[PDB]
Amino acid sequence: LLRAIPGIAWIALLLLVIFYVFAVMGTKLFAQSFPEWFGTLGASMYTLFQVMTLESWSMGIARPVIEAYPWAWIYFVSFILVSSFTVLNLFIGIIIESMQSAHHAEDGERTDAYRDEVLARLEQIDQRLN
Amino acid sequence: LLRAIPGIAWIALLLLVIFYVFAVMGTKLFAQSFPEWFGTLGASMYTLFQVMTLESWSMGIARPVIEAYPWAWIYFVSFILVSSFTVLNLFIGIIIESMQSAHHAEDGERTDAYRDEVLARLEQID
Amino acid sequence: VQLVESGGGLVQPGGSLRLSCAASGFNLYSSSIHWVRQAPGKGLEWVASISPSSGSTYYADSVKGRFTISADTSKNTAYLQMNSLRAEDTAVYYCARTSRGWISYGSGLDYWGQGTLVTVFNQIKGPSVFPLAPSSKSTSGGTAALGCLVKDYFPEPVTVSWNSGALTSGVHTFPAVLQSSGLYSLSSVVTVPSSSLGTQTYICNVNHKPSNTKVDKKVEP
Amino acid sequence: SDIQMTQSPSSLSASVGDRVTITCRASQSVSSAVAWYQQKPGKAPKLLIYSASSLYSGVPSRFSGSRSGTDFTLTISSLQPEDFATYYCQQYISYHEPITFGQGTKVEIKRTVAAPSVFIFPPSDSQLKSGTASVVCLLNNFYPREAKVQWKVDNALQSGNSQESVTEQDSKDSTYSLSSTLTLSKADYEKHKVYACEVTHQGLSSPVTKSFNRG
Repeated sequence: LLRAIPGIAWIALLLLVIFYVFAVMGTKLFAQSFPEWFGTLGASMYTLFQVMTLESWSMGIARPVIEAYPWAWIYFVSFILVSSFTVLNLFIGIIIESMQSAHHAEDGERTDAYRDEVLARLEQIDQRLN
Repeated sequence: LLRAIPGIAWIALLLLVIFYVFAVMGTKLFAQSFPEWFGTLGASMYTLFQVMTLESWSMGIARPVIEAYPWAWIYFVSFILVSSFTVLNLFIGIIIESMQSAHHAEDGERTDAYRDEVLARLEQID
Repeated sequence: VQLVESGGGLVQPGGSLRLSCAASGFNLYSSSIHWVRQAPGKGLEWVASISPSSGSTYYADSVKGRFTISADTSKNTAYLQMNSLRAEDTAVYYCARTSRGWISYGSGLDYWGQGTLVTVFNQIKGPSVFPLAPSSKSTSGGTAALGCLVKDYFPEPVTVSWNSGALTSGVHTFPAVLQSSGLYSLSSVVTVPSSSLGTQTYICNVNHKPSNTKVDKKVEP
Repeated sequence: SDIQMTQSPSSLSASVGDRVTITCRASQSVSSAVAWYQQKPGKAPKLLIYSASSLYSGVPSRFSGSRSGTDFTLTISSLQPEDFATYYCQQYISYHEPITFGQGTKVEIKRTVAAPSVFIFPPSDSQLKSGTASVVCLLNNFYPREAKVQWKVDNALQSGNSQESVTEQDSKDSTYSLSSTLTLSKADYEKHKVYACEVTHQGLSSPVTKSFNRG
């Protein structure tokens, strides 16, 4: 539970600075054509918020990328590519730490058992003789 | 199976940004002499593509590095160095996760055993 | 809240009128105002949009550069100079805020501006007094109708009255039809008894303030 | 980008209390941020539906808008006193290149199928004196709007020498007036004697035609 807690924090930080990168990436070379929302790195948060809000308003910018930077198909695929690669693993990573706990515990539960049945079998003999 | 899946993704990302580095590395100090294909970081993809295509055309540039940037022996050894360091480990890493499964399973297989022989040695005493 | 809509009027081509829009009961400085024209018998046409906190030079292709819209935050005041009219842009224009600021909708039209009618084409007209009375065989024992006609009108509007407006029932003022020459044209008539024709006097009163032309003409067989 | 909010239908005549749906078709991927508004004649815009679901503070519940990707549709089930209305969409970017509002949907109140009262208006000598001549055929208190204007000069039909105009439904009779003026050169006025017009409408079970001879 608390073990995996730190794991996501560093990953989200990777993701945070993955943002800082893609913000530094996007802003510079996507502005001057449609520079209302591509001046500041803030636009990447917007871009997040955009994606959170299922933008389809960069569809506009995508029409503008078809007019201005068709490469942006990549630099839209990029935001999509970067997000999934990030968010899944941070989740999977935790799925794993979630799935990793119980298997030990299952064996942990079975751990105490075999010895008990043995610790049982041992004193079980001590009556038919003593 | 699905555990190791993420492993390669982060490694390839290391490799991706290892590219971004070696691209930032190559481009800056390999251009102005032969700057047709060393202006943009794109040239590193080209460089990949080059290596994928068994370049031996940077042999030219290597003759030009012997003329212009003999350091490029490093900055060729670099692309080679970075690639192997990356690709092997992503593979080894998986070899390991492959080899890690059975070694544990072997004990898993032996796990069911000792209890059986016990579960046997328990009803045996009656 | 209140939207200040002024600076309308009639003009000739090549002319440049500045359509003013002043902020009342809303901080425009954070808000954003858009302009959209309603041609007679046609819907809206999203002209432009703008301080929009950031200085959004936003205007439709229809008047792309031909018009330039802006605003003075310091006075809580905005403007729209539709130059280069063409007469194509001759339509009643109303400016309003679909603002993405703090005070207006953000989703759409927060409110509607009073709107000022701009007529961009120049002559002087409405000289026609054409009475349309029924034939000698007007429906006897039934209802018969008669009225004047005002042809070669330019521009709209045309103020009409029947017996100096004294009779309202039956009166119907035809819509303005723009004739080939470039003059609007319509008419008006009203139903009345045939017995009321030869007895009661009926004279349609007409007024056109632009040409300031006054006309009242009677009706009879 | 580009947007073309194709609103339907063209003429929408209906009875009060009935349920009516105003549909509009999106060209490209128009999002949830759809707007529709309705205004009386010579009256200010009234934003009807915000974010394609949100009624503006004070907007009655009587009407509602639905979204189906490309298809965006508004609907009202109970005729409010504002029965006679118009309907046009509005397609937005949060802040981007494309701006568009709807091509408009005329929302008419369908009344009784009334026999349209018809009369003739021949040109006056006084009118003709100037060298311009016009014959008008009267069509007042009409229902429905669908009617056929057909003029015959000396029993011979003409083309291009007429302008057609149509009033709104009466304040009392709920019946509309239609203005049709046949107009040609003074020479033509003298060149023909028999002046007649054929009016075609549902109210005209037997279509009626009135005539006049020159002089």
